[PDB]
Amino acid sequence: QTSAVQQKLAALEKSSGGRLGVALIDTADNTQVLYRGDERFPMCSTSKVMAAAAVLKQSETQKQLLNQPVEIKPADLVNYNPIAEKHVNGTMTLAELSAAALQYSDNTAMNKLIAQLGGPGGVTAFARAIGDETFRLDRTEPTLNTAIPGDPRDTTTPRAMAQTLRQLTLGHALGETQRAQLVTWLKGNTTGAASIRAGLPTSWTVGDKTGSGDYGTTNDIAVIWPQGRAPLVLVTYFTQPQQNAESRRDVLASAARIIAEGL
Ligand SMILES: O=C(Nc1cccc(-c2nnn[nH]2)c1)c1cc(-n2cccn2)cc(C(F)(F)F)c1
Ligand SMILES: O=C(Nc1cccc(-c2nnn[nH]2)c1)c1cc(-n2cccn2)cc(C(F)(F)F)c1
Repeated sequence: QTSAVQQKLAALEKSSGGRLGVALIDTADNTQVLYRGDERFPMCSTSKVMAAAAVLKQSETQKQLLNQPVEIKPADLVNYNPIAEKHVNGTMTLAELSAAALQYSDNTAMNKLIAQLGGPGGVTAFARAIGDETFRLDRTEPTLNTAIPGDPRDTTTPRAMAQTLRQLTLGHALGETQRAQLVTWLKGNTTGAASIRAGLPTSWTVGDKTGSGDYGTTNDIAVIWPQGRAPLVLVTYFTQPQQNAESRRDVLASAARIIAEGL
């Protein structure tokens, strides 16, 4: 069956020229709305949530882990390092790296999280341990954002990412304090006001992680507390066939607006 919401999302997609993937979980009734929900999309920096969450899980058996220093050397800086470049020839704690990766989208900070987990496969191993059989992280920053059509590397599906984000932020994949920490970090994101948030009523509260890359890839994953109802989890992924395409945060906002109007 195709719903009215799905027809609206298909119209939005057709007007955009690209490929749009949406998954909503409404935690009041556990129902789901999907559009291309089982197709693969490049995650880009939305993968930083899984990396930070994997380090939070390690912290549950090491009370001092988030205070642990990690060396930032000049050779470690990559292509987008707004926080890490202030700490070159110094250190950042795993908490500081997590906050930088999530709230500022710092790519050097992400690379330190991946290294703490033993490489991209250590992030995938955590995803499997929390029931996500779809997520895969194959590369470090910045090349995990190449976003080449048909490339399986560094991809997931909307359905899988929405289920995982629900389990991490609202369910019991993390201990209570760690889940609260992840929620606090997401709610303090600096990069999201033009993406999912821009399609939602202003009274609703959002925590989110954005991503973008080549092929005009533009992504956002969010946990949403709407006024007067239980939380929603929403993933909006978008990628374009035209390699030099501009990113389209407004398409993510428009998908969120359609979803909100359908509730
Ligand atoms: O910094 C970024 N992108 C980046 C960084 C370094 C190199 C290149 C690149 N390499 N080759 N060509 N461009 C691109 C970047 C982009 C966006 N964004 C643009 C459109 C939609 N979202 C948002 C953010 C932020 F959320 F963090 F704020 C960072
Ligand atoms: O690293 C990147 N982008 C980035 C960096 C930091 C934060 C964010 C972000 N966060 N939230 N939204 N965007 C995005 C990035 C971007 C591009 N690119 C090419 C055309 C447009 N883009 C290519 C590459 C790669 F060639 F190396 F693969 C990496």
